[PDB]
Amino acid sequence: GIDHTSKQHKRSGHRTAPKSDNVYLKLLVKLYTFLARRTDAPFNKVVLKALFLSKINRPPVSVSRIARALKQEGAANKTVVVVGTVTDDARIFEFPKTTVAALRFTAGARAKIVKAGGECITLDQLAVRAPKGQNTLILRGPRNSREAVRHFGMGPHKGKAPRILSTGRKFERARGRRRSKGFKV
Amino acid sequence: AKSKNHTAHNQTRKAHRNGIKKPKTYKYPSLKGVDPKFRRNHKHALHGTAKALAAAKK
Amino acid sequence: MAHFKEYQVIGRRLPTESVPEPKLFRMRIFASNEVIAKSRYWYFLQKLHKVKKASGEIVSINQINEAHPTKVKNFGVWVRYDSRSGTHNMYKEIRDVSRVAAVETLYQDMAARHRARFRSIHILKVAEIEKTADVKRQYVKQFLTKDLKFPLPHRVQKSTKTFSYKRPSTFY
Amino acid sequence: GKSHGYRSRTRYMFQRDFRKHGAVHLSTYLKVYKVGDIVDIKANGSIQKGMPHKFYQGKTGVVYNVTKSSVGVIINKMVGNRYLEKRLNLRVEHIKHSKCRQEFLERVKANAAKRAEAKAQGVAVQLKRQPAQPRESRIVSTEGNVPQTLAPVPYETFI
Amino acid sequence: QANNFLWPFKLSNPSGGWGVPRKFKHFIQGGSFGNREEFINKLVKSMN
RNA sequence: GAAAUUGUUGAAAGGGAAGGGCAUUUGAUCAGACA
RNA sequence: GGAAUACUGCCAGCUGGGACUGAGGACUGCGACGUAAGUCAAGGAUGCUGGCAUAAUGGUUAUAUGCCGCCCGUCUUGAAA
RNA sequence: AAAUAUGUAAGAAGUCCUUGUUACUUAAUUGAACGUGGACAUUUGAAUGAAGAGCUUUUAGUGGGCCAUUUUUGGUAAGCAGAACUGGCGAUGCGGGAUGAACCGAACGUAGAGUUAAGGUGCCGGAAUACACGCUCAUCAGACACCACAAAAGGUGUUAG
RNA sequence: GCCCUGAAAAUGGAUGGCGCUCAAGCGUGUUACCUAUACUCUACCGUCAGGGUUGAUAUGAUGCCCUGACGAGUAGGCAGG
RNA sequence: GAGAACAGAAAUCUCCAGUAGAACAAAAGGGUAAAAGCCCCCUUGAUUUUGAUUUUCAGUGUGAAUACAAACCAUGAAAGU
RNA sequence: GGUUGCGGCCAUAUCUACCAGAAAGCACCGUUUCCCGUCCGAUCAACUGUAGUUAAGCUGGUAAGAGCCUGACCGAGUAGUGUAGUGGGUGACCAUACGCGAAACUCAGGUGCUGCAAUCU
Ligand SMILES: [Mg+2]
Ligand SMILES: [Mg+2]
Ligand SMILES: [Mg+2]
Ligand SMILES: [Mg+2]
Ligand SMILES: [Mg+2]
Ligand SMILES: [Mg+2]
Ligand SMILES: [Mg+2]
Ligand SMILES: [Mg+2]
Ligand SMILES: [Mg+2]
Ligand SMILES: [Mg+2]
Ligand SMILES: [Mg+2]
Ligand SMILES: [Mg+2]
Ligand SMILES: [Mg+2]
Ligand SMILES: [Mg+2]
Ligand SMILES: [Mg+2]
Ligand SMILES: [Mg+2]
Ligand SMILES: [Mg+2]
Ligand SMILES: [Mg+2]
Ligand SMILES: [Mg+2]
Ligand SMILES: [Mg+2]
Ligand SMILES: [Mg+2]
Ligand SMILES: [Mg+2]
Ligand SMILES: [Mg+2]
Ligand SMILES: [Mg+2]
Ligand SMILES: [Mg+2]
Ligand SMILES: [Mg+2]
Ligand SMILES: [Mg+2]
Ligand SMILES: [Mg+2]
Ligand SMILES: [Mg+2]
Ligand SMILES: [Mg+2]
Ligand SMILES: [Mg+2]
Ligand SMILES: [Mg+2]
Ligand SMILES: [Mg+2]
Ligand SMILES: [Mg+2]
Ligand SMILES: [Mg+2]
Ligand SMILES: [Mg+2]
Ligand SMILES: [Mg+2]
Ligand SMILES: [Mg+2]
Ligand SMILES: [Mg+2]
Ligand SMILES: [Mg+2]
Ligand SMILES: [Mg+2]
Ligand SMILES: [Mg+2]
Ligand SMILES: [Mg+2]
Ligand SMILES: [Mg+2]
Ligand SMILES: [Mg+2]
Ligand SMILES: [Mg+2]
Ligand SMILES: [Mg+2]
Ligand SMILES: [Mg+2]
Ligand SMILES: [Mg+2]
Ligand SMILES: [Mg+2]
Ligand SMILES: [Mg+2]
Ligand SMILES: [Mg+2]
Ligand SMILES: [Mg+2]
Ligand SMILES: [Mg+2]
Ligand SMILES: [Mg+2]
Ligand SMILES: [Mg+2]
Ligand SMILES: [Mg+2]
Ligand SMILES: [Mg+2]
Ligand SMILES: [Mg+2]
Ligand SMILES: [Mg+2]
Ligand SMILES: [Mg+2]
Ligand SMILES: [Mg+2]
Ligand SMILES: [Mg+2]
Ligand SMILES: [Mg+2]
Ligand SMILES: [Mg+2]
Ligand SMILES: [Mg+2]
Repeated sequence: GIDHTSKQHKRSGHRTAPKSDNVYLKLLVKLYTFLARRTDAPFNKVVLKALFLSKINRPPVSVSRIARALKQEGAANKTVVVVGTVTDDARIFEFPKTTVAALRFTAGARAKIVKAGGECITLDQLAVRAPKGQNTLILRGPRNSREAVRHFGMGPHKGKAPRILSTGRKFERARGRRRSKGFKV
Repeated sequence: AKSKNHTAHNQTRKAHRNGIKKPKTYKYPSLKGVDPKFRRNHKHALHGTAKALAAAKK
Repeated sequence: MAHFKEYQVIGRRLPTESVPEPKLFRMRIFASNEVIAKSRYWYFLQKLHKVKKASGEIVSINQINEAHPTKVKNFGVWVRYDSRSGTHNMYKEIRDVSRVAAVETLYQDMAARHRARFRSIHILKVAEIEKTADVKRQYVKQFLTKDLKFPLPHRVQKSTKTFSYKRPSTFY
Repeated sequence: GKSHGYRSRTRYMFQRDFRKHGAVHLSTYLKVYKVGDIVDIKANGSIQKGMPHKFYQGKTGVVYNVTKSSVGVIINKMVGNRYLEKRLNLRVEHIKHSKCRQEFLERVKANAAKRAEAKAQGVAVQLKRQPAQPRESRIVSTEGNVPQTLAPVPYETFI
Repeated sequence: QANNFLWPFKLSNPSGGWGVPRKFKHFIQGGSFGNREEFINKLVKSMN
């Protein structure tokens, strides 16, 4: 026998193809594992993983978040990749030119980008254009802006938001939520 | 029906499956519980040198 | 403990700044190998001096070979031993042809007559009884008489087959 | 019933050291503490205010606060399978600077030296510590020192 | 580096046998464990 | 027109239960492969 | 005085008997021997000869024989109980 | 005043120089805190290891435990009652202790060859009716840990002191 | 020290049995020998892991090829059937 | 301990010695000598605001406690408390 | 070197008995108008530095002194202890193996070191 020092037959714990079942996504994966295996280029390697990512690890990148990244010093001509969908943001009043490459473009986002004379590339087109990912700027959206993570870590003095359905006063705002009713959290 | 009362038996076995996680360390720890007179001043101190360093890139 | 060799073991008190060249002490040691023999050395040295192996060093280990390995000699043996209920000093005389032989059968004898395992014995001195008539123990004096001759009555030959066709004879 | 008050079981621990009772000598108060300083913790039973609880006796921590008559020390207490951060408001009579780092600091200040003092010569440094190595060959002499030969001793009683 | 590069050696049981009738005592007491100094080579060679 | 359970015929084994595992002798029975 | 021998150790010294295994399926590597051409025991068995072509070998089955084998389900610290 | 246990430290989040910020603080641009600018790289600061490290969410079963060595309380005691640390059994077969939950050995995919462990080798039963030195003769001998008990006290039986 | 007295209980009975007395008993030494699901080497199954390979013009890209380690299991979880 | 009318074992007066052998409400254990004990002087901080922290811990609550911040005061020559 | 004021470590500074102390300084010491405190100008307050004294304080030295401090293969590798065994023993307990290791004892040595400021044959 063997004094094992570590749990046996452990799975690596990382996705390895998408759990998604879409052909096209399956094809883009085909492109990039090829590209990853044969180009020693970091970008293709990161891109391949993001493809496997489930919906929650793929938060939307907005078109305003886009415009801001372009305002980085020396970044205004880069083409931005977003392995996910791109949404529109009425709140910005002046969107730049550039080229965004992403999986989905909402109707309004595509509009706004094209209106400023930008261009909307799919990842496979992005590939042919920059097989080593030259001049690419990768953007991710906010994962912990989900509503779910509000409730993560619920406990005393954690200050983190109840799992509650109806709300307003007389919904969990008395005993243990204020000094005058028993105590506070 | 009396029964067992207390034992620590087996408890450090369990404690060791998933750690005794070391204590976790950070550059810049929280000023939590620090003297308010200090902290008040320190703020203005910082606000200042900030202003000074924007003043270096005018 | 086994089939013994006899060793000179020399050791000394790890040197110091203020005391380099410490005194050097020797033991003869009866043991089966030099590993047991160095162990034994430290075992007795910490019974006599302030040392322990940790703070001391072995200097030399050498096997002492028997002077005249085919001369019958009368050994007197002194021993210290632990019985079940208290400890005890002894003198035996053993007749054999080497000190190493002799210590082999001492150990056997202590074990068999007094049930003393090897841990519980201390050899004090082993020394050749020079002139006879200093031989004390009669189970040895016996063998020193002039023109000694004795028969070996009732011979048992060891059979090699399970069956025999004779009826044996213990003649001799 | 059982008893488990704050200072329970501390009979000897907060006791005072033989022939060392009374006023605390003044150097205890002249000593100075800065944030980041590493202190050792030891309750002075003569000083009831600002006392560490027994568990923190003999513990070393880092100052995180300096107030009028106290320092705030933060210790990692391990409750369960894990450490939590604990913050202690101790009066200065229960704290002393640790020497747990003096050998490190002495080591570094000195490592800067023979590092420059080597470079500015012609490299070849070697300044990691190494464990006790086995000792080397050597030749012990007999001159003035022939081996004394001891045997084991008989059994005797003296009583 | 040199020594960690080697996987641990995987020896068979000794071919001669262990010397000794009971292993889990010290070499010095007729058993097999402990420092047995240069007598290590005889063992390993029977196990290699 | 199953099973429990029964009659008959055939084959076999049985010194205070029977049934089971690994293995092979002996009997019965059988597939495949040769070309 | 000069040897021998035992004991312990070493040899990239030679050599006999016996057992189990023969995964892999063009080539590709590291070598060895040769003046060479070639050869080889060097990244996993081939060569030669015979017997049967069948219940011979094998499967199944029943029985016999050696060793072994408590009744499952459960609740229990603990069940063949 | 031990041993065993036990806190902290062994650097880039480091060491040194220069001299900004503030309402705190000093007699005091004094200090305190946070900095800007500058100097020194893997013998960059002990060992050994690392089938990597870190982090998040959600959920089962469980919440009668029992045992062994050691420490240990109550009890005359218990196959009794109760704690400490570890290792076990429970949840686990396999080899050994004839037998057996917990001892000893050793932890399990299907198999071949080899070697062993603990324990054995007269016959049951695989394996020396082996070698060697003593001892012991029992008109209830003795015969291997845990373990399946014996004591004070005696012997001019015998052995060595 | 071994042996003997001290030494009394209930069905007939247990160094495991037979039996053993210069032992097949007690103490101690030395060898050799027997044999575990363990150790070494090899094949095969599976699990985990790391590499390789979309180039058409034939057959699985969840595939194909190489390599290494690992395999006990109640309550219980998940997976592929 | 040594001394002083009534005065005695014990009244009140003095001096020497005195590491705490006392006292600090209370159980006990810590602690304390120009004090933490005894005598006196002046007092209400046993007050107002809302957080942090330690013990028990789920790192909830409660009890009790600790160090600060913002007030207003007490005392003292003052540092302070 | 002395001494004083303020000290730091807080007996190698303490304790018991005796002796010695130049010079300065400390001291004891004189007084009761004034602030101030008492049963008592003893303490405490003030005034003189004048009238007096090294007696005491203080400092130092002596002592097979008490105590205290330090050291040592002095005791002791003792006691105790972590680890090991199908070790001994009816038990109680005890050897052994790889380690860690005291306390009393005994013997020697020692008896304040020192910071800032002022002063002094
Ligand atoms: Mg929101
Ligand atoms: Mg009940
Ligand atoms: Mg019970
Ligand atoms: Mg319970
Ligand atoms: Mg000789
Ligand atoms: Mg209690
Ligand atoms: Mg005092
Ligand atoms: Mg208080
Ligand atoms: Mg061999
Ligand atoms: Mg063999
Ligand atoms: Mg052989
Ligand atoms: Mg055995
Ligand atoms: Mg081999
Ligand atoms: Mg019909
Ligand atoms: Mg069969
Ligand atoms: Mg083949
Ligand atoms: Mg093949
Ligand atoms: Mg035919
Ligand atoms: Mg056929
Ligand atoms: Mg045929
Ligand atoms: Mg049939
Ligand atoms: Mg059958
Ligand atoms: Mg059976
Ligand atoms: Mg049931
Ligand atoms: Mg029951
Ligand atoms: Mg440690
Ligand atoms: Mg390291
Ligand atoms: Mg390593
Ligand atoms: Mg790794
Ligand atoms: Mg859960
Ligand atoms: Mg749960
Ligand atoms: Mg409960
Ligand atoms: Mg539950
Ligand atoms: Mg156990
Ligand atoms: Mg259960
Ligand atoms: Mg098991
Ligand atoms: Mg069995
Ligand atoms: Mg038995
Ligand atoms: Mg064991
Ligand atoms: Mg039988
Ligand atoms: Mg046999
Ligand atoms: Mg033989
Ligand atoms: Mg026993
Ligand atoms: Mg007796
Ligand atoms: Mg007798
Ligand atoms: Mg018997
Ligand atoms: Mg038998
Ligand atoms: Mg025997
Ligand atoms: Mg197998
Ligand atoms: Mg499994
Ligand atoms: Mg009290
Ligand atoms: Mg005072
Ligand atoms: Mg109140
Ligand atoms: Mg509370
Ligand atoms: Mg309470
Ligand atoms: Mg004068
Ligand atoms: Mg008056
Ligand atoms: Mg006066
Ligand atoms: Mg006055
Ligand atoms: Mg005088
Ligand atoms: Mg004075
Ligand atoms: Mg003295
Ligand atoms: Mg003892
Ligand atoms: Mg011990
Ligand atoms: Mg034992
Ligand atoms: Mg001992």
